[PDB]
Amino acid sequence: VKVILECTGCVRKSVNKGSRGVSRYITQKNRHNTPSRLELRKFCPYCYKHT
Amino acid sequence: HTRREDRTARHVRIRKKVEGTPERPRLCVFRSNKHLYVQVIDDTKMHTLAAASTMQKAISENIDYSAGPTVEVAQKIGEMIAKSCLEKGITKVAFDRGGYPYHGRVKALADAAREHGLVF
Amino acid sequence: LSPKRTRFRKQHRGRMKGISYRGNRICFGRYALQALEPAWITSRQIEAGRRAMTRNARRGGKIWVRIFPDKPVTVRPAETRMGSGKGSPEYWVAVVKPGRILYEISGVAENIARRAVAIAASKMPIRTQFIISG
Amino acid sequence: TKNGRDSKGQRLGVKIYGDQVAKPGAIIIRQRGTKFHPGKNVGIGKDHTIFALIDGLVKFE
Amino acid sequence: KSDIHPEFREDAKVYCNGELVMTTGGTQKDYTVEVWSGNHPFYLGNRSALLLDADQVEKFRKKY
Amino acid sequence: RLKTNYIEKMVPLLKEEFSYSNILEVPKVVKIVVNCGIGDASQNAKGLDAAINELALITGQRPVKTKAKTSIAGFKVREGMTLGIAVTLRGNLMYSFLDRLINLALPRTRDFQGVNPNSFDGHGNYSVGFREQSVFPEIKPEIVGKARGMDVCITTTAKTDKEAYKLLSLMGMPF
RNA sequence: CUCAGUUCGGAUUGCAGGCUGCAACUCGCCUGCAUGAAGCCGGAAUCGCUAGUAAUCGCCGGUCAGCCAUACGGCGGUGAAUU
RNA sequence: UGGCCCUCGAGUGCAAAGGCAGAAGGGAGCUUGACUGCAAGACCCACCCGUCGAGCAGGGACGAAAGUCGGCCUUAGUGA
RNA sequence: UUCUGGUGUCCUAGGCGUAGAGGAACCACACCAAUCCAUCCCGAACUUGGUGGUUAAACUCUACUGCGGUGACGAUACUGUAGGGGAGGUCCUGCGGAAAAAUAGCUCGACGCCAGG
Repeated sequence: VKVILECTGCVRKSVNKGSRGVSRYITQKNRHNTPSRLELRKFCPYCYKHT
Repeated sequence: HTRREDRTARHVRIRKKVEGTPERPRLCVFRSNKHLYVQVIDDTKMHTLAAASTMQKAISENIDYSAGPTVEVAQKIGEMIAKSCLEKGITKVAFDRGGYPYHGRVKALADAAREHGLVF
Repeated sequence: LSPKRTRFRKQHRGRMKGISYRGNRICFGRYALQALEPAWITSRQIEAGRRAMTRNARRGGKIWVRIFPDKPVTVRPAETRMGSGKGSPEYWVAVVKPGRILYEISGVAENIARRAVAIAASKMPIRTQFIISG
Repeated sequence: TKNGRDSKGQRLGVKIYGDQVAKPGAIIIRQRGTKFHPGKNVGIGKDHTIFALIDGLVKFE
Repeated sequence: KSDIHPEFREDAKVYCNGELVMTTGGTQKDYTVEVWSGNHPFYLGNRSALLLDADQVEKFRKKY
Repeated sequence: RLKTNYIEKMVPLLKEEFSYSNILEVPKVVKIVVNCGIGDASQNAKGLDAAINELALITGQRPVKTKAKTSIAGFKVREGMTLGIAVTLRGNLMYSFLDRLINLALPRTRDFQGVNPNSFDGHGNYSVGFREQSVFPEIKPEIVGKARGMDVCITTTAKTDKEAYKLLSLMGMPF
């Protein structure tokens, strides 16, 4: 089916240095849910970027 | 097919990735059944810089009845190859395994080369 | 006559050049029919010359057809002329340049091969002669 | 009723010939596959194109 | 490797029905063995069969 | 124990029979390899388990289900399917199972042919094959009602006209 | 044995015999060993029988040197159900 | 499945071409660089476009390191 | 200061095969066991620790042109300009450049670094 879908982090609406939600374009997920370790979020080390 | 051609093919496989530079020489090893060999060579001028062998350390500590390459003489020749190029101007080096897989006496040979502060 | 398998269905033309230095020699047979004139020879004239000299020998000896066409000529129909749609199963064509041996014959005496090769040269759009195996 | 007219327009080829002054980042060879393998002081690209790393002439051997 | 391979025992007692015992290494400890190759009728089985059983005339004379 | 019987008596008469000049030029058996040719083992799951347990008790070690080299139409064969279950045993197990071919195959065969001078004759490196004894007497035999394939390929070092046939002749292989 | 293709069933084949008769191969019977096929009560249909009958178990004769007879012609034994 | 011979004729998600033999082909381990902010200089060049890229910082993946990684052997898979 | 053997680089790429030699030293196979390690099974491969004999396999050196690779000169096709012929296909001249294939040959590589004896 090849659904396009966004990965997203953990939201954390805060007053840090540009702290905001980070979503990333990704594809192929017609399977079990795959959190990949896409990183360099607004918080600079990151893991398990969900959906 | 044979073992020697397998070692030479593995060494040519390694030689594609690692290259001797005038800043960083390359030291290659040869673990023959009687002797080790180690060569700090510089590829961009095509000559050796600091070579040692079991025929160098074997003045004091060797037993030719035993299987010549042991882990202890790899510790010793990594010791002398670690202190033989340190007195020449060789600090930052690019080690390759000499066609032989890394889990063996080349563990303690490489770490013994690290023991005298060589940037590995 | 016609090749069984074709690597490509339609194939465009190509222009004649000088004396063919390769196919000028005599391999088999004693007598030959050397062509002095560069043009096309279809498989139809090869059937005509082959029946002509086989039935002009008619008792003994064997002829040798040297050339094979190996290229098609697409004739467009009368459909008011714009496209090269289908002309591939139409007549095949052999390129012949000067020097090239077209026919050979063996097992035949002198003047019976002169009339055999010379009569079968009248079934052909290009001037030729007969050559002895020197 | 023709089944044709499917041209492509794409271009490639040797950009900088031998014994010619190169630039850092100058694309020497645009090629399909590897007709020209990367020697020294060059780099191979994402689509196997050969660019120069330093200044100077280019050679073939 | 451990944990996958079957127990390759060294003491494998090969027992014959003719009161002969020889030692082999294998899986089981005991092996009750029939016609095994030492003192097998491969010299006499081809002597008794295909070599001597065929008769048609001496069978005929034993009834007259 | 037949390797000790292999060392001192049947090596020097091959040394002087071919008239060599050095010891290591005399050939020796290198490895044997068994396969179980099966066309249906993904479906017959307990036949593949029968190959694992039963064929692992046939040979010395556990056998390997063999993935398909290619996929041929007509059969039920895809790229990577179990087509036979093989094992490669070597060392003293090699002598132990050519020993078990002397003991378990030579007197217990219904046929009496043995080694053949008209089979396994010519090779680049001489290999001897047998299609015999689908179950060894260590396994309770009447459960498996299928005559499954089993081939035991012996390997040698020799490249001659005589030496492998004399090699099996000096061991327990009459005919 | 007490549920099996079985100590059911006996076909087919091999070896060895005997008898009759000038003669047993095509084409006789029978003995001794060997094998142990199909067949787990039978579709559609279809037949016999109202009592010593049906079913079932043997015995004899004829023709005949011997037999293809499991047939035919008889004779007893046990012996029903239903109308 | 075993052995010899020819040594690149096989293969690369798919069309062909150019490539690629101790591989860019097949397998195994760990994996998410199928990142962020960029970028000297080039090719192509009506414009719009499109392609490659040394090198720097952050934060990492593999490896023991050297180094490599800003998707796929490349060219198609798209729309101002 | 030659051989020995790790190492490369230029390469006409130097290989197959037939022959002879080497175990003082070196390199390489072979036997024994498995602790790190390991093979979708096997210590076959890889690793560790030893008996330590051979050249048998494998490496190295010296010959051969039988294959293989390379490859001429002269010629000749072609072609750039300047022209000519033919109805066409197409051919011929002046000057310049100049093949390919085949053949005669060439080739069983050549230069450097470091550690022994």
